[PDB]
Amino acid sequence: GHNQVIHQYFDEKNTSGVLVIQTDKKINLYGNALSRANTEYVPASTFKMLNALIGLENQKTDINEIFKWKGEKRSATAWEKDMTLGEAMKLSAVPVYQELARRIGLDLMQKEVKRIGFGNAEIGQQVDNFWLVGPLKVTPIQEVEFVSQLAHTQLPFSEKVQANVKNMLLLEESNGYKIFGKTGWAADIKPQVGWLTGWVEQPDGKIVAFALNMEMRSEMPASIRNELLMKSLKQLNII
Ligand SMILES: *C(=O)[C@H]([C@@H](C)O)[C@H]1C[C@@H](SCC/N=C/N)C(C(=O)O)=N1
Repeated sequence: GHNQVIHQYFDEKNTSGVLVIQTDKKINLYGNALSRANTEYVPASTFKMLNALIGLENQKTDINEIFKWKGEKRSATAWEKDMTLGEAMKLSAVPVYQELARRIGLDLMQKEVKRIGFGNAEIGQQVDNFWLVGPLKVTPIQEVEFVSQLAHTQLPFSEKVQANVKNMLLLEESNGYKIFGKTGWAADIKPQVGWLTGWVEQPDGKIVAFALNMEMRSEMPASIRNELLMKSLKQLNII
């Protein structure tokens, strides 16, 4: 696991990005734009995690509620179905989480966000878009620390709420490993920012968190972040 082979994976996708890795409060940067690790970006679909936690803890919803699709045209055609808060996490279904956000309410949402101390902790005034176009911005280091506390069940929420949000985030379960995470893509700011923040539950239960953050372009496949990460964690010998 050399910090150079990982520069070339990023050199080669013609992007600019950083991979933050945390292993029990020790943090390392990999990639080819390590200055991104201290830069504030909008969270995007990654804030869904803190939204779910805030919504469940405050009983504005539950893991069994079905969100009804009331007919309107949506940005992706898989989002056009009734679905649970968990299935909306998998699909990054923004309408579901905007409905949750409006139940929470601006006052409650600002209070929770400030208490947790997520990013700049600014949510401004539109309770249903602040993670997508600001004013909320967070750095990739701050992200990997949040997602680290969530894997270790050390966030300021009930034990059962964190477990619930954790179970919404499984991505690949091969070789006795488990990779949890949540993708993101702010395709509406210049330049576009792509996220991938999660952790690896190694077979012995040791927990290694990651926040991949890269500038995006409209032609890249969704699975470019998956591809970059899965092959980076292979290099550092985490899988
Ligand atoms: C979440 O962050 C995305 C956004 C609508 O909030 C949703 C949708 C895709 S992004 C597709 C747009 N650009 C594609 N070239 C997505 C994701 O997988 O990141 N989540």
